[PDB]
Amino acid sequence: QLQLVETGGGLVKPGGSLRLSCVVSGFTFDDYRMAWVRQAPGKELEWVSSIDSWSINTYYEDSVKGRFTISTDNAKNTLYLQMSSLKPEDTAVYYCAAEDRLGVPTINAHPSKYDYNYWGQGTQVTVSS
Amino acid sequence: LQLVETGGGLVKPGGSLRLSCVVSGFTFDDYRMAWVRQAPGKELEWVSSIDSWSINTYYEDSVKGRFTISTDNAKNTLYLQMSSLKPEDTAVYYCAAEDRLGVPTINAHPSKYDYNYWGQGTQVTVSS
Amino acid sequence: RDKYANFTINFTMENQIHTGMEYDNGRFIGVKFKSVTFKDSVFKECYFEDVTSSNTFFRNCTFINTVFYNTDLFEYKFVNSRLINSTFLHNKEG
Amino acid sequence: ERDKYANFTINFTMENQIHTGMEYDNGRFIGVKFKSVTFKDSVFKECYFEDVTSSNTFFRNCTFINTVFYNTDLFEYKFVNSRLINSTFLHNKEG
Amino acid sequence: KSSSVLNMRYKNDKYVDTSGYDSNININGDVYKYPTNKNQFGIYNDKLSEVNISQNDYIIYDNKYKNFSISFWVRIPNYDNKIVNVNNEYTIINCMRDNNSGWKVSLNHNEIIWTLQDNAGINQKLAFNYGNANGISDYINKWIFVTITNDRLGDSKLYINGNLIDQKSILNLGNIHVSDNILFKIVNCSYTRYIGIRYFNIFDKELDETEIQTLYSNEPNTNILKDFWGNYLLYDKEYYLLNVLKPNNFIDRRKDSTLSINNIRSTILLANRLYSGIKVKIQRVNNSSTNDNLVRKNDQVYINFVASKTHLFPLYADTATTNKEKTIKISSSGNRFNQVVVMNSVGNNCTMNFKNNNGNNIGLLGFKADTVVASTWYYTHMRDHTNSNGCFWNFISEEHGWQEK
Amino acid sequence: IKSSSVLNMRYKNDKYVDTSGYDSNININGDVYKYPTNKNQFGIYNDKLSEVNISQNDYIIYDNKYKNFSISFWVRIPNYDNKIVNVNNEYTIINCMRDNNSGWKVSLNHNEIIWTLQDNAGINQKLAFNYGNANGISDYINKWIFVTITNDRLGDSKLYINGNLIDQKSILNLGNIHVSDNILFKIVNCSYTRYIGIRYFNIFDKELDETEIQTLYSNEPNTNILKDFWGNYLLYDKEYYLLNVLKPNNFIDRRKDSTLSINNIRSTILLANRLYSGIKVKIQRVNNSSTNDNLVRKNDQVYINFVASKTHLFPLYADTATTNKEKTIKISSSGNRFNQVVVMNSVGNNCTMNFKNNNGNNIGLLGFKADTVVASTWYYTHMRDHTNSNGCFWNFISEEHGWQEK
Ligand SMILES: *[C@@H]1O[C@H](CO)[C@@H](O[C@@H]2O[C@H](CO)[C@@H](O)[C@H](O)[C@H]2NC(C)=O)[C@H](O)[C@H]1NC(C)=O
Ligand SMILES: *[C@@H]1O[C@H](CO)[C@@H](O[C@@H]2O[C@H](CO)[C@@H](O)[C@H](O)[C@H]2NC(C)=O)[C@H](O)[C@H]1NC(C)=O
Ligand SMILES: CC(=O)N[C@H]1[C@H]([C@H](O)[C@H](O)CO)O[C@](O)(C(=O)O)C[C@@H]1O
Ligand SMILES: CC(=O)N[C@H]1[C@H]([C@H](O)[C@H](O)CO)O[C@](O)(C(=O)O)C[C@@H]1O
Ligand SMILES: *[C@@H]1O[C@H](CO)[C@@H](O)[C@H](O)[C@H]1NC(C)=O
Ligand SMILES: *[C@@H]1O[C@H](CO)[C@@H](O)[C@H](O)[C@H]1NC(C)=O
Ligand SMILES: *[C@@H]1O[C@H](CO)[C@@H](O)[C@H](O)[C@H]1NC(C)=O
Ligand SMILES: *[C@@H]1O[C@H](CO)[C@@H](O)[C@H](O)[C@H]1NC(C)=O
Repeated sequence: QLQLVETGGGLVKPGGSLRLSCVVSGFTFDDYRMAWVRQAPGKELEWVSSIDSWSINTYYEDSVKGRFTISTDNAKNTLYLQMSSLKPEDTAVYYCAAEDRLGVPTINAHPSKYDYNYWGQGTQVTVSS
Repeated sequence: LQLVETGGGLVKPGGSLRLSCVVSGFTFDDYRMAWVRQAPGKELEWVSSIDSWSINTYYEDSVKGRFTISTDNAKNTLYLQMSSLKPEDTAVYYCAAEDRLGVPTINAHPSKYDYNYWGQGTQVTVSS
Repeated sequence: RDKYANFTINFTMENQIHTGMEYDNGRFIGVKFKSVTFKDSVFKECYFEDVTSSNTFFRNCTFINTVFYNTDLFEYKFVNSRLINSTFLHNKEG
Repeated sequence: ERDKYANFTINFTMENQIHTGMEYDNGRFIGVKFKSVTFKDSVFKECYFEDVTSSNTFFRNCTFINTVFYNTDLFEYKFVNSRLINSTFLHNKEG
Repeated sequence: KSSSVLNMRYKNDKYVDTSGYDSNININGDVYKYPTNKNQFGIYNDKLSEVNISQNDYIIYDNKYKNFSISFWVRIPNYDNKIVNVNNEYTIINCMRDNNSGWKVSLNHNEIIWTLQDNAGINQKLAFNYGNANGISDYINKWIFVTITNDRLGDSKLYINGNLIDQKSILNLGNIHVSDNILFKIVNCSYTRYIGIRYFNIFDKELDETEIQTLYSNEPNTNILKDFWGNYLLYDKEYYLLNVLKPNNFIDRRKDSTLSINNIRSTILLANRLYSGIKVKIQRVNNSSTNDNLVRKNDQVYINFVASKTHLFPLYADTATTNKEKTIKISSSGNRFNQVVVMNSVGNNCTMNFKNNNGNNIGLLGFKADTVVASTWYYTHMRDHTNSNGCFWNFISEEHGWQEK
Repeated sequence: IKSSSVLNMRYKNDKYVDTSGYDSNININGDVYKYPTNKNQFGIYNDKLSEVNISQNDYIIYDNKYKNFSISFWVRIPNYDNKIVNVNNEYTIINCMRDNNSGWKVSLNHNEIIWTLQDNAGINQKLAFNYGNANGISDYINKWIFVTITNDRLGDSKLYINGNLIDQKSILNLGNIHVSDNILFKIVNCSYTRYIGIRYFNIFDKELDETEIQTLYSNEPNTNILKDFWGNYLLYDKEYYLLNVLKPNNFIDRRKDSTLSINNIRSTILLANRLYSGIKVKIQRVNNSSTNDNLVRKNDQVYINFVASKTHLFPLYADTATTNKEKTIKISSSGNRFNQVVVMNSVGNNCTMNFKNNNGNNIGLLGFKADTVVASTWYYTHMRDHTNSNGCFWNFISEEHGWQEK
């Protein structure tokens, strides 16, 4: 029943705001650190943001900090990424990912598949005038 | 190569305690044994020493008569019988082992390197 | 008859017919078999891993204590062969 | 074509620096804390490191020859695409 | 002059008293001796198998007020958790006279019992029921440290593995006269079984928590690593792996040569399977014939994945990545990649430090997400972090004392 | 004495000559090694042509029945890995017997030195010394050993090792000995490839007494020059491992706080302790007057440098910033010597290092307390008669080919 499904990605004008939603099934957010990771057109994966929910802690890629805002809702078991002030280079496929909390809590900037327990399918986010 | 102390507690002026230090890894044949005190605020202060091979025990001027150092015939347990305890005695007490083959100096204010092995320490409190 | 032992093959084998061999503690890791045949051979305590095959067969062969891990060496590739204490693990089924 | 430096002793914090195409000969780094320092395309010949802590510090495409690292935290992940020839790590700052 | 009045130790093919009070120790029948540690002995009940200590008259307890303590380690297999499932108290250590005066160590289903009785028949019993394994058991088929202290003006205290778990007053007990003989013998067990005993000590004082914990820490050689059961860790022995932080998980191989940890253990009723996952073997780097098979602190070793009985592949840290943590990989080629492993321990938990031959640290064996990795993180988070125990491993040997089908 | 010397092999002017005055000829054939620091020491091998032949003068060739005579020399025998030499085979090193094997012979076996004396009739007599495998530290293996042999024709033949009598059989039954014209230093009939070191070969025409043998043992190597572990001359600008005489089973290691530990137990290959463990030091001249050579002498003022790597030396100094009487020895990472010097001195093969202030004040001999290498003045008044006296004595071990450990 383990699954992550992302929605909300689309095309918004530069300086816009989007709300990505990763609906997860099979696990609770108390047992797993959640993360948003972006993949550019042909470039290597780039970690965007992470959240520890058991204690509210958030982590943002230096560029992302202040603009985006990661959140969770054990309420509806849904992970959120509230985008805002979108810039052109934020155009990519945005996957949500779940990492076992009990493992080494490092945050690799350019992760591979083994950096997370579970990955999603990915929603496209294009930003062009 | 370990020392573990016990026997410390809380007492009144004039009481008595018996501190013991159990050793693992060596016997008292190759090491001189020592008690060293640390009272709050002051630096480490040597209390007593014993040579097992010989009948030579050493004390400091301030404790001679009230404190007695001892070893067993197994040569692996160190004792300090403390009597007529004064409030100035209140301190953490460590058992220590010096290599007998080294320079036989006894500094009153020793650092870590004055002895091969130090214990964990046991608290001795003299309270009214 | 011809005994080879304590060996490891990591390369492609193409268009070969090996007859009358006695492999002992052989290793076939990452091998791609293309039109290869083994006849009257003995595999003694051998090990296969990441082996893809095509037009490959083991005719009149005997396997003892051999492990096949992550292989496509399915049942039909063993013609008139004995498999003694030989195990297949995590086949390349899909 | 590397800028050479030799028989130098360094004993101070180094912050926010990129050193590219350098050749340190018989250099000493004693009691140095590295902070966001990157060595690129450099060669370390008969160099010495002692009591070194590092943060966000890397050695990318570097060569080390007859270099000793004593009491450092310069673990493996700090050496990217680098080759160590007869370079030894002794009494690391952990493990 | 020590507090130790009896210490049962091994020398030159028999057990002797090393205390100094010269009690005699005799073996009758078939008593098993552990090769790796001959201080440990096994007694059976399907044949003649006993150990008898003839106490020196000087140390035989016959007072009303003299404090005394007893210590030992016991190993109790269940075999299947079925044959042992019977409610019946059976003796393993007897120091009681004809009038049942003295003391007794007895067992029951997942239970250890201490009994102390005086000359008038007044007794007190302390017990510890560790029960059936719920996940991982810290007792079943493991070495358990038992300590009993007796203050004649207070309580009798029972410690397991250094922790006080039972106490009851013995103020109502008068003169206690123990037996002249201490008999190690499984008596009145309804099934066939064996029991392990080691490091039997009698002291003429009430041990405090510090002394008990010291015995617990130091009685097995701290320099030698332990296995899951609490025996010495051995070279060239097949072991399953257990991660202390992930007891309900086992390690499995992937087709890419990586090691996974996202495999849930099956249960037998409430008891995780131990004999699941990959097997490993520890190999000496620098081997002499003078060297034994014991794995010690700071030993440089190789960890080999066991593909089959006769096929071993070196496990290495795959450094060819941009990540700080490096995935552990099986080397199908046999190449060791100029790497070595340093062994160490904290208590019964083992650590494995992957290093380069040049002395460079790669990391302690742990996990990240679902993969076994080597990480330098652990170096600075060994104790007080939630994830600290991710670098602690147990080595599980498949043994007759723990069976699962 | 010298009145009794009828043959003395000494190095002079590019070769080996006889300084006795009886004019015996000495010839080198093939590849004979000459020790650079003491060219009186030479090494013969068996893998190529390598021998020394002494053609004795007609006057000194032994041809009597009643004339007492002595032979003296030093031999150095390496065991290498300690395995290759483990073979029961008596091989000869010094041959002074004619076609009919009349004369004398010095031969070697595994950890054994054998002396043989054979008469004209064919009657022989042998003495031997077996020093055995190293149990801890060996005083013989790969070291210079002083061999003396006295022969009283009306009594016993005695073999001395390092001035101490170890074997004496009688030679009364031997008649006339007509020794060879030649004394051949050559390794003959050895199972394995090896080399052997010889120095200070002397023949005397009397029975030397213990006093004369001890005079030779004491005076033959220069008493003014310090000795290393192997018994060679102690050198400047040479890397040495340390050995404490009182603690032979321990070696010195570096601590992160720049102190030196002595609580490290030496590993063992079989029984033998590892010699190539721990820190390395180098002795440096403080007054480099240039003209002076690399030999360390008594009362020399030196610096002791710790070797971090081949090209990275750091001063060792005494840390006088404490209230303790003894001062910890520390490594100076800055290169500061802290206004200190070291005075070298010696008792036999054992070396002393006195750390002193430049103002002339004593800081102390290099010793140990508890687990730390220190400088202490205590030794000054307890250098001979005390359980702990030998704590201030050190040996310098040079990593060489003749002692292999892996
Ligand atoms: C670093 O200093 C060393 C001395 O320790 C220099 O090596 C010397 O080089 C000069 C000139 O080439 C020679 O005359 C000396 O004999 C050398 N001394 C030794 C001990 O090797 C070295 O060259 C200096 N580094 C550079 C290249 O500037
Ligand atoms: C920096 O990178 C370049 C590119 O790999 C390296 O140059 C190669 O080095 C290897 C080993 O010396 C040689 O086989 C090739 O001939 C080199 N190729 C080129 C393009 O020159 C160089 O080694 C690296 N430098 C450092 C300091 O590590
Ligand atoms: C004390 C004890 O009873 N040891 C038993 C051992 C150990 O259980 C095993 O070797 C390692 O734990 O196994 C036996 O030899 C066996 O195979 O039947 C029985 C023996 O009695
Ligand atoms: C007497 C003698 O032959 N000495 C040898 C020396 C050492 O003096 C040796 O270790 C002594 O035991 O080493 C050599 O010079 C060398 O390896 O280059 C060969 C030389 O043959
Ligand atoms: C393979 O290796 C094993 C391990 O030593 C050896 O016993 C055997 O003889 C080898 N097989 C052959 C025939 O090469
Ligand atoms: C593949 O096999 C060959 C022959 O046994 C061997 O030389 C090579 O190292 C192996 N692996 C690699 C590195 O390709
Ligand atoms: C094969 O396995 C069986 C099953 O127990 C066993 O009896 C036998 O030892 C094995 N035979 C071979 C070929 O090794
Ligand atoms: C480097 O190491 C090699 C062997 O690994 C050794 O022979 C030599 O002393 C060292 N020097 C160089 C630069 O080769």
